[PDB]
Amino acid sequence: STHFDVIVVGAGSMGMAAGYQLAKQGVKTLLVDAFDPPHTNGSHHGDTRIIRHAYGEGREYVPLALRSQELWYELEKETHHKIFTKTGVLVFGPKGESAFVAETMEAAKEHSLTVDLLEGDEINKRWPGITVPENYNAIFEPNSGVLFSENCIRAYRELAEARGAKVLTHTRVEDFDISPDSVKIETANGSYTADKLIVSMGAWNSKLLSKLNLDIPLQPYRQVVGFFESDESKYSNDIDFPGFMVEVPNGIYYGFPSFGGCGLKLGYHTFGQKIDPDTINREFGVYPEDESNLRAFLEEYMPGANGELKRGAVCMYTKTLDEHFIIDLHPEHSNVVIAAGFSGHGFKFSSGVGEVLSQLALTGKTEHDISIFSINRPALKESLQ
Ligand SMILES: *Cc1cc2c(cc1C)nc1c(=O)[nH]c(=O)nc-1n2C[C@H](O)[C@H](O)[C@H](O)COP(=O)(O)OP(=O)(O)OC[C@H]1O[C@@H](n2cnc3c(N)ncnc32)[C@H](O)[C@@H]1O
Ligand SMILES: O=C(O)c1ccco1
Ligand SMILES: O=C(O)c1ccco1
Ligand SMILES: [Cl-]
Repeated sequence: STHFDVIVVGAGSMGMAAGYQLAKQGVKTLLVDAFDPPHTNGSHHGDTRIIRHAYGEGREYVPLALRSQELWYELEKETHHKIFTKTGVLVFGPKGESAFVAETMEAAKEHSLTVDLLEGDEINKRWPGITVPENYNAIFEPNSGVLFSENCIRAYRELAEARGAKVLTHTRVEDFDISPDSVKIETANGSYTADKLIVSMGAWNSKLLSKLNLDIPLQPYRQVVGFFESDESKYSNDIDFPGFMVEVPNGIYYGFPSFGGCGLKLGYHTFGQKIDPDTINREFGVYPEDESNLRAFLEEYMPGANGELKRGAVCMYTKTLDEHFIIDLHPEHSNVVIAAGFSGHGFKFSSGVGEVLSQLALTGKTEHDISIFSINRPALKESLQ
């Protein structure tokens, strides 16, 4: 018997940030999650996430990255949980052979971002522990870094709840009923109604958006990361080893310096198993490539960070065909907002996306330029049932 102003379905990276933005404004909000965020069944665990500003996926993401960075610094001031460490982010690849490195460089120039350009042995000399061929070049962004993602979600949740937001946990939304003047969700624990709906179900958007009459190609991928015993005199955040995202002939890899001796963390970005979020095997090591694809990179490029595997994690990316996000109103329902398809690179923007989703839910518009995330764009291949 409790109506809400806004209901957020999926209180993860995007939904919890939206919940915080709504609650801060006195908007009566209900967030419903299938688990209890932060958790290890979605796309936000594994402890850390890179935030970059010079953006290799496209210079058009820069304003949102800069606003998100500002919001993360604000969050750091509002909570006792650790939010951000300014490790800097190193991007490298073979000279003239990486579109990712080239666009990162162009984005930095176009937006006057502070970066260092170096190549070959200059890279190996600046950061003991990295061994790249002499024909590699790099761009280092000193002022970007690493986010503690589970801490971010935990902090937004605590702040939102303190302002009155309600979070209904361990409750899966199974269906939606949308009318011109209201929205309704159905769950085994009861049905709830509101004036507006934000849908941010992560990998499950690939299975449940059909309940909103949407047909959009979305593919969930199983993406693992491993933490390795490393030479702390080289790979520790305390000696300024950077976060990194790099392109080599067989793909893109990313990693993090060892924090408090946890070991260097590495992931392989361009390969993952196609999976379903309800049947994915979340145990690290069940496929031999989980660990072998990581050591193939380490033994060649960061040889002193290739010791015993200390910890592994299994997480999911949800890709669109063009690998750009979907942030927009439902084409048939202005009272429904969709946040989907973050394609393995959305966490850094979650603070800014929370702001955008709040604006879309409350006003049907946003001050942010989100045209490239349109649900009606040709490359997405969206349609109705
Ligand atoms: C997995 C991964 C992702 C990743 C990364 C490394 C790995 C291994 N590294 C990144 C990085 O360094 N920098 C960055 O910017 N992004 C990086 N990513 C991607 C990023 O983590 C994802 O893009 C982001 O987390 C996506 O957020 P989203 O909010 O879409 O997904 P979520 O956090 O999983 O939250 C979804 C929530 O919805 C709930 N849910 C699902 N179904 C239901 C139903 N039916 N009812 C209610 N709730 C539902 C989930 O339980 C979850 O909490
Ligand atoms: O394989 C993919 O990456 C995919 C399929 C549909 C959307 O993305
Ligand atoms: O910055 C990103 O988007 C990232 C780093 C590692 C994986 O994704
Ligand atoms: Cl994703």
